[PDB]
Amino acid sequence: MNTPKEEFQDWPIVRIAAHLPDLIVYGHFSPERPFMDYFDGVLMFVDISGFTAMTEKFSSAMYMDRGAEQLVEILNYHISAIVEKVLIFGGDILKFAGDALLALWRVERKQLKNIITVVIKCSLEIHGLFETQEWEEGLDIRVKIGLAAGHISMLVFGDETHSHFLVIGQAVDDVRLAQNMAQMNDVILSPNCWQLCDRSMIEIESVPDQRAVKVNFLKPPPNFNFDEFFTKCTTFMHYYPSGEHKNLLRLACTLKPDPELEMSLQKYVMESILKQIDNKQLQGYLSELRPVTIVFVNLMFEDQDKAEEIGPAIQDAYMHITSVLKIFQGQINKVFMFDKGCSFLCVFGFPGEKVPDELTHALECAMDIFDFCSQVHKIQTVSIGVASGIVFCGIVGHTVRHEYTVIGQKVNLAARMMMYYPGIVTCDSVTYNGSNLPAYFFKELPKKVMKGVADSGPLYQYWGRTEK
Ligand SMILES: COc1cccc(C(=O)c2nonc2N)c1
Repeated sequence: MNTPKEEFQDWPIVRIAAHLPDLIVYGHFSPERPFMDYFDGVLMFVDISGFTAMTEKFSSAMYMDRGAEQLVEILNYHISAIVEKVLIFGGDILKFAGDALLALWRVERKQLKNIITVVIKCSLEIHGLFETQEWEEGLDIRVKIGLAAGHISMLVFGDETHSHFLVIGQAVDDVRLAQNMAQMNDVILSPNCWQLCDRSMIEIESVPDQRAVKVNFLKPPPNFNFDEFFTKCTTFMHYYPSGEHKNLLRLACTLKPDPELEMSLQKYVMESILKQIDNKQLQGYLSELRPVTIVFVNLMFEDQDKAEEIGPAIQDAYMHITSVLKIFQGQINKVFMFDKGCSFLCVFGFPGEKVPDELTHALECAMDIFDFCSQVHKIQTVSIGVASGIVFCGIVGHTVRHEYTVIGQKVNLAARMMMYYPGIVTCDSVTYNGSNLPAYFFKELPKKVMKGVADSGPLYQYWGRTEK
């Protein structure tokens, strides 16, 4: 008999798995919401703000009507190469945002030392991709890498139809802190990472007024062979593609249909993405430069360093946020958590869900969320930034590992507003002027110099309907 080869690998469940890390795809969790788990690992945070700051050049008349299509293509060309490096070095890409990606090497405590060496090597090869790279006089095509290691907590929250996850705790805080100390082409180790690493492998230098360190060189011992060392390390990597599947970037490419598993995985993915995965919408429909309103919610916790406390609080906030967003087809695009603020990137006017009075509604929703979350047990401070304008939307990453992402000056502004004006609902000039609302509903704010924002315009507090 004949033996036709090639297993079919293009099932809906595989296409869904592209939008999720192995932490979720291979997770098998209890139904309780919230769900918490605890483990150890090495984290890599790759600052990609250098080439995602491109959103400005692609809004120009020079791109004719194809700014969004050109932007997604060039971003994915560069980001795909970073993803391949992380995946071949055995990492799990957790999440993408406009300005970063976060990757995880989950391992037993005894193996943290050797895995740090692997992740340092990966980081240096990432930098190597961008050595002679630019556009239109501008080698702003470089990255900044922060590494951390130690205890990691995972939180899964949601309802019967939607799920979200976060990694939290000190190593998570550390990796953000490490990456914001980095200059272009740097690899910064968190203080705990430096304490746990194989110091014989690396030459470091001090970071002024910091216990975190900069990797100058990976200079291994005389008898060292990285390839043999990496093969030993794969003993500890549960899902490293191997044997018959050594040619694949992810074991998740081999997932077979399983309705119970697919029911669980689909809850993490937006319905319009599922429509495209089901071949019920054109594959290019979601790449667009689209007017939206960003509602960026930040929740700060009473006891920030307690996972068992913050998980229920985030679940409670989430149940309210989701009910409020449903009323106006608002969507949670991302949830992120670092300086023990949990932040929800909410979007009004995504593709196929654009309501007319987007501005008035975004403000009313912001105030509703603000009032409710302010009364949630263990939530110390709620802060909400509201900004409106043209943003890039699209699926960003590699064919085998990608996520729908929103990128733009208005996303960065709403993020900055919630941090620089804590404890209140703020909005930009577009929102204020557009809203069908009387001027005494607002308070014109002092101008603050905010990181990455230049010419923010006048900013306002949404005070609400009454003096109170
Ligand atoms: C702000 O840019 C990012 C990019 C990738 C991940 C995060 C995150 O904060 C987390 N992702 O999962 N848990 C988190 N915490 C943030």
